Amino acid sequence: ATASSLNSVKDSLQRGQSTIDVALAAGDTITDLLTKMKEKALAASDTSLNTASFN
Amino acid sequence: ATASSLNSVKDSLQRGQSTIDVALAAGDTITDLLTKMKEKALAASDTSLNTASFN
Repeated sequence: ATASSLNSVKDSLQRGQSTIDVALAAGDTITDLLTKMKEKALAASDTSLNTASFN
Repeated sequence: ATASSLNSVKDSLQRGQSTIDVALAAGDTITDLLTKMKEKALAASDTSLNTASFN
């Protein structure tokens, strides 16, 4: 009964790994977007741009 | 007469053996359903399941 009981534990573990995989797949996009936002704020910090490039 | 009386005793013992056999034949099914019920309770305990899987 214990040996047959372990299959649900294995299923829950694979389900948790799949959920973490989806989380990392979203985190890749979130990280590249944060990097592009840092690049935009860094370029915008400069005072040599005119108003149009700032907007 | 005492020797002849024992045939009824053997009949009662065989009757009890048959009744216990029927009880064990039902207990096989009862234990199997109990094991599957334990597996369902294990799967239901997980917090990562959606409402339809729990239902």
